[PDB]
Amino acid sequence: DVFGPWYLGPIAHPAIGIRIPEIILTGILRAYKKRNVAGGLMLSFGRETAPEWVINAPPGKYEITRGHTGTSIRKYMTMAAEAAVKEGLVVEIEADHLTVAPSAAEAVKRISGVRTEYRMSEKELGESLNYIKAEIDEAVSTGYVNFYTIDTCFLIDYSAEEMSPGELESKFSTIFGDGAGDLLKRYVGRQFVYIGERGIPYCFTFTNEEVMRLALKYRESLKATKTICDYIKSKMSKPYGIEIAFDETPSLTKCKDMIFYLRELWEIGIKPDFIAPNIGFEKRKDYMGDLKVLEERVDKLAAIARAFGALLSIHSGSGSSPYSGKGIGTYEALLRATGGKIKYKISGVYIELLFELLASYPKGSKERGLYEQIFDDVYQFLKKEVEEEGVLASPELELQLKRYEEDVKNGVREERDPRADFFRYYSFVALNLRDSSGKRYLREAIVELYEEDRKFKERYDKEVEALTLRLIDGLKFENNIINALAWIRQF
Repeated sequence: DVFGPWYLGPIAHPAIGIRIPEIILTGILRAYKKRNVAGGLMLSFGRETAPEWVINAPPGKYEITRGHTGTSIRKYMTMAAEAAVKEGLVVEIEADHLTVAPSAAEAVKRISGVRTEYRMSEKELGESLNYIKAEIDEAVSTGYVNFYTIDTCFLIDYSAEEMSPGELESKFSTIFGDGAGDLLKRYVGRQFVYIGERGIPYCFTFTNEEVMRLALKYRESLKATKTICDYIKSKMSKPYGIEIAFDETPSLTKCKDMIFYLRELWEIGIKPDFIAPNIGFEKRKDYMGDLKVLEERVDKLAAIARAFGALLSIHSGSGSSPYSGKGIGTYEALLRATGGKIKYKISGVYIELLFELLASYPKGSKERGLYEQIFDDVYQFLKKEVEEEGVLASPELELQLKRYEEDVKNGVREERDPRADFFRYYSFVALNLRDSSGKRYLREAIVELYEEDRKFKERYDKEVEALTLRLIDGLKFENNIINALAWIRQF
């Protein structure tokens, strides 16, 4: 009998963030069990979660954004694994977004519409890598981690695209030396053909200049990915897979970039199970583009990933609301483009669901009181961050704050509207705000509400399950366990 944490391989499945595992696991696992789904359970290593020593640190040691959920790597992995064992379910315990970054605040700005063009020093790279190793050590020590997503997008060198031919050629020769001709031969003068679900074969060719630019653009990303992957390999006594996070970039992923990235990974001995392109999905929003162009682009990118034994992994999966999925027609286009062979990720939407549920209670009730406390404390914390130029401060946040103030002043929006932009984007700090004795008072009060109030527990579990079911049914993950079992059987 196969149950508990298993590495599932390159097979279609949902993978779901569990920011407060105490209150979210029941409804997710109900849905997984009901639709005979093998699903992932995760938190992002650069933002949502952190090692115990970060989580348990005194107030102010670490930026609010680092492990902002209050949930350690040991905690989510252990609770998820042991919950799955108890339900007799197969799950994948995933370490999402192992992120090279100078800070969690920067990694957050990156997905909240905030331009920073920060550039990392060599010391920062070193400490970022050592933080990632420490995160990995904690995951490994649980005995339950099956899968890792690597995010080195911060290291992409966009200057390579603009270098003059003279500079390009000179830099290329210098760094690649006697390997230069070999690297060019992998690509130049070859017709690459990838056939997508539609049956359309797509042709790609490469010039020398293109390969030179791609090579310089991605060299540091590739090296760090190698270093991270080697360390994971040194520590893991069970099988695992790798996902490449390629999605937190300023523009859409280009087909040639992905062909090149996957192939260069393969040359150094790395075969990801999944790759996560930027296809124009944005956090906290339904898909805002042409569905036909979306389908065309995903059909191409999936064809390419397929030839490297990988599936697409779709990040920023949640939409404008807990009930909106990712927009009408969006799932269908993805399904046609991938034939259902797809990984799909959601996480923050469950807390947005929580807060809006609390907000829908009447003033006078303790649930609504809790909501109002959350919203007020978040608002005042962010105000203070802008005034004191704290780590989350930016003109974008300042504007959103003003816009909520004037919206209320002009009776366009109601006070404490959970749909206010600043709140949708930054409500997450609620779970890491601390009281005078160093406790995450808001995260604790949420958990107490859930654990001691049966009516609230029941209603949240029902909403959590329902949300998970909308995803599962929308993306046809029902019975996906079959292919997972077919992967596991080969070992």
